[PDB]
Amino acid sequence: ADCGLRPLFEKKSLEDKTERELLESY
Amino acid sequence: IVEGSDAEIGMSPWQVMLFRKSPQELLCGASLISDRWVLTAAHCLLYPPWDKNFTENDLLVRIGKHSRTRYERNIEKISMLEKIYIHPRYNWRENLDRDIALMKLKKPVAFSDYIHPVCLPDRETAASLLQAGYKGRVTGWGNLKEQPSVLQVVNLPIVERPVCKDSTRIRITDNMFCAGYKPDEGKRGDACEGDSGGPFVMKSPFNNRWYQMGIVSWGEGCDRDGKYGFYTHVFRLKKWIQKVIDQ
Amino acid sequence: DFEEIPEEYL
Ligand SMILES: CC(C)N1CCC(C(=O)Nc2c(OCCCO[C@@H]3O[C@H](CO)[C@@H](O)[C@H](O)[C@H]3O)cccc2OCc2cc(-c3ccc(Cl)s3)on2)CC1
Repeated sequence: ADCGLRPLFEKKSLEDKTERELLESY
Repeated sequence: IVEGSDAEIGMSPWQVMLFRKSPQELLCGASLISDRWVLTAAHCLLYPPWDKNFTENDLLVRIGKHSRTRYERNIEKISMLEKIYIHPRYNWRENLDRDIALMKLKKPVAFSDYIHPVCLPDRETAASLLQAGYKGRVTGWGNLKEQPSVLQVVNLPIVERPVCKDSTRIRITDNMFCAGYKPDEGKRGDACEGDSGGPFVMKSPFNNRWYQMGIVSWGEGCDRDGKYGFYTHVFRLKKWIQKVIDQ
Repeated sequence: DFEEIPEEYL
C-alpha cells in the first residue's frame, strides 16, 4: 500500500548516496 | 557483505535481523513485507547439512536496526514468531531450489522512521527489472570476507543466466538468479555468511518504490573471481507467498 | 559479540 517508500528518503524526497548507481544501470 | 559500505540511517528500513536466543547470535538476514510478515530463506530455518532446524521459540526477529551488536533502545523492535512456514518444495538436498520461508510475527509491529515494509514484485515489474546488467542492492550484517559494526550495503549487477550456470557445477533452476561483477569489471562485492536470507532489492524507475526481487541464497565463497551469489527468484514464488498469506 | 537484550523478549 505504502510499501517501498522509505520514511527518511522517498517519503521526504531525499536520495541515498548510491541509489543513482542502480537507476543508471536501467 | 564483502566490499560494501556502511548503510545510511533508514536506508533499508525493511531489513530484519534473525536472532538466535542462546547463544544470542546473528543467524540470518530477512525482510519486512507487512506489519505481521517477515520474509527469509528456508535455509536460515532448515539446513540439515550445517545442523540447522529451528523452531519458532528458538528465534527472534529484530527490526529497525543499524548497529550489528548494540541493543538499539527506542529504535529497534524485537518480535516473536507465531509461525514458520518453509516452502514445501524447498530442495535442501540438491541446489537450494525454492530457498524461501515466511515467518508470522506474534503481533503487528508499528512502522517508524527505521521500520517500513518493502514491496513484492508484480509480473511486469519483474519482467521489466530482472535483466542482466541491471543492478540491485544487498544489505546485511554478515562477514566482511570469506565482521561489521553496522549494516553494510553493496550494489551488484544481475548476471546473464548462461554465465551464472558456467560459473558453477551446481545445477541452477529458474527459481534462482545470480548477481555480481565479472572478473574484468572494475568493481567487486558479494554477500557472505550471516547475510543470507536478506533482501536483494531494486528501485523501480517508474514509481520510485523499492521491490524485493531476490533473497540472498548461496555462494561458493564470498566475492571470489568468476563466482557469483545466487538469489531466490521472489516473483517466481509469489503465488506461494500470497497463498500462505490469505490462509 | 552481542549486547544483551531485554529479558522481556527472551
Ligand atoms: C549449492 C549448495 C548446496 N551449497 C552451495 C555452496 C555453499 C557453501 O559451502 N558456500 C561456501 C563455500 O563454498 C564451498 C564449496 C566448495 O568451494 C569450491 O571452491 C573451489 C575453488 O577451486 C571452486 O572451484 C568450486 O566451484 C567451489 O565449490 C566456501 C566457504 C563458505 C561458504 O559459505 C559461505 C556463504 C556464502 C554465502 C553467500 C554468498 C553470496 C550469497 Cl548470495 S550467499 O552465504 N554463506 C553450501 C551450499
